[PDB]
Amino acid sequence: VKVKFFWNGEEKEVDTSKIVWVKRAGKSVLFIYDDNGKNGYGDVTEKDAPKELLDMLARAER
Amino acid sequence: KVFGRCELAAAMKRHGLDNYRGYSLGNWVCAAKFESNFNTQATNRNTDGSTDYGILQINSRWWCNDGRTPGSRNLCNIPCSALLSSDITASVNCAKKIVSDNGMNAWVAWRNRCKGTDVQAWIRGCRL
Repeated sequence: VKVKFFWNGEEKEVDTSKIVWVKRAGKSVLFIYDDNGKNGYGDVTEKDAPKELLDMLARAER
Repeated sequence: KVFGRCELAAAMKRHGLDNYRGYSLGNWVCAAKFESNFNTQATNRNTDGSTDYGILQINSRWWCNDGRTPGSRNLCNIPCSALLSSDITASVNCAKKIVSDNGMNAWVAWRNRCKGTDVQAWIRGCRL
């Protein structure tokens, strides 16, 4: 599944299979992904988040 | 300050990183090696406009304020310059927040160079 989000004004898409770290911040979900062997960053609102990403956050939150 | 390997190990142990969130001391040492080469003053711009700071290369988007990163959350409530000190306290405390919501997967150097390896090798020979 893709996570569609804007980052530096510009439209990004990241596969959830590349996400390695997830955190809730208010009404947003922060995530780090493997970007061809470097860290990439993003965020999306919890209401816009694909359920696959919400699943990752739920697993992290125990 | 450029720490020696065992010098850093001892400092990280005193700061409570050994087994912090289940990560044994060598994980932290190994991550510092590959993030910063043990140099507290290391800084590196990310292509997205953020910058990474200090011995653990902590990023300015979420953790610290550098004054020039859009959308800064400053979750560690510190200037990024605090992460460059010879005293590792600010970096350790910020690292603990990063891992307390998860793990060391936040660090590219840890994923790429440390995970799955004999990380206790990084603390062998050290007086701890």
